[PDB]
Amino acid sequence: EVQLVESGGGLVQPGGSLRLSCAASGFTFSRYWMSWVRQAPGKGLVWVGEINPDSSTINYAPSLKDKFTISRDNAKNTLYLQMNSLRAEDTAVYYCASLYYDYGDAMDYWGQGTLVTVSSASTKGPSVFPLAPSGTAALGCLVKDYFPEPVTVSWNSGALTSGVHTFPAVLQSSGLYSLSSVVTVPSSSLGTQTYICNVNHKPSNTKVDKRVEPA
Amino acid sequence: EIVMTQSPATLSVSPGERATLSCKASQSVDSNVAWYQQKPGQAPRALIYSASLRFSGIPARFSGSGSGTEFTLTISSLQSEDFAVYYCQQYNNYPLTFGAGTKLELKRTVAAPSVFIFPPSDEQLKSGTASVVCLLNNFYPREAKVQWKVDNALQSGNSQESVTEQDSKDSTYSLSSTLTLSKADYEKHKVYACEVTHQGLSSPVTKSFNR
Amino acid sequence: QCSANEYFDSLLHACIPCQLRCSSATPPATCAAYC
Ligand SMILES: [Cu+2]
Ligand SMILES: [Cu+2]
Repeated sequence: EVQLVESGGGLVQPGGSLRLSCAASGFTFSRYWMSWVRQAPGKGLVWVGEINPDSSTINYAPSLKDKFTISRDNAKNTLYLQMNSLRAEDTAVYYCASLYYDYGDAMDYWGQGTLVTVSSASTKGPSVFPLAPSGTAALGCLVKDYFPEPVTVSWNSGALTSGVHTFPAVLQSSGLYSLSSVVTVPSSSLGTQTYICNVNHKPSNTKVDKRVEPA
Repeated sequence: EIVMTQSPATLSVSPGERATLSCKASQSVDSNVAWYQQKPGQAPRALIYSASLRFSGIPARFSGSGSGTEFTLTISSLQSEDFAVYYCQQYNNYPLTFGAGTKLELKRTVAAPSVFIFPPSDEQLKSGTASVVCLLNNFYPREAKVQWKVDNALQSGNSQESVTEQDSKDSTYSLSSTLTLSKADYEKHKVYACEVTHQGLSSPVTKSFNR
Repeated sequence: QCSANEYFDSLLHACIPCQLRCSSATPPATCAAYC
């Protein structure tokens, strides 16, 4: 299985540095070109650079010139991206692709992508608040005030996915994110059934299982 | 750098029909334009590399063409799995510059929204904040107009709204507003409401609540 | 390097045959001798 697992990459303040790893296992990593590409939250793609098989010809991007150093350790079949003097305008998800033309067909393999958020705002975990119910009723579960992204909300640990609609996060005037997760349930299934929203935030390393029931 | 301009930014179309995108270039890049598809969450997926040459595993319905500065991508017949974003790229002059983006949506029969309004949690009040939520579920098309009215007083500039992507089954959207207010500014008023407007509704439907 | 029947695609960074571009209406310049 061609795989491009990308480790490293988290949160840093303006001016910091950061190294990213793109381990490749499943194809001849040492024989093809490798490239990096970033994509800011909810925005288009943005090329970065490529690198020759034997590191004999590196190509960066002007706007990011002198900012990102690219290297590759063919022995460990992995592609590195050294980041320097970052800024909140550098925040984006970083993929590591690879395009070649062997076997007479054009191929392409992209990694999972790891997020790098640049900002001085200190980490913070979300604050959970329940949305009360009221022939169909609807409850909810608010996730307000957290930074950085993302958070993963669930409902009954997976025993309730039909009708769930979890809206994307939104940056508030306080630089904080706040999303909401709501599920539509029968109006009668209330005093009988129990609904919980188990939230998770890996940055702050938090987890909140709030119960939702009417008054 | 070279500018690749993609039009239309959003194309509404139903399965079976065709789709013809456009990717205009700042300067002649010759037959050196690629095409990529990316879906929410997944990395990009290449489609065309030499303007018309497809990748492996790419169906034949995907057809690229164009040379010089005017490029296009035709999708002879749309399947469910083909409704996603489509970018273009040039590689005739470093840096490789991408396109703006053309996102397809699955066009479907209209459907009015289900409106709900949630007063602020009594635990949010202990913190010092107040957030009134108004929910619009299972509605198509995307265009909708949500308003707040604190005692018949149309609010403005203090309410954010975020929407979901098209459902895997319904192909329907879901919107949620958020009137954020202070503690006392909320406790000072009684009648909050959410006026929802949609072509699927005969008249603007509203649902209120006291404090 | 590539052959007289191949061109070098800078994206794939590899030699691509001209036979793939002969079905086109605007192949590269070097494929005129092939197609
Ligand atoms: Cu729903
Ligand atoms: Cu330029």
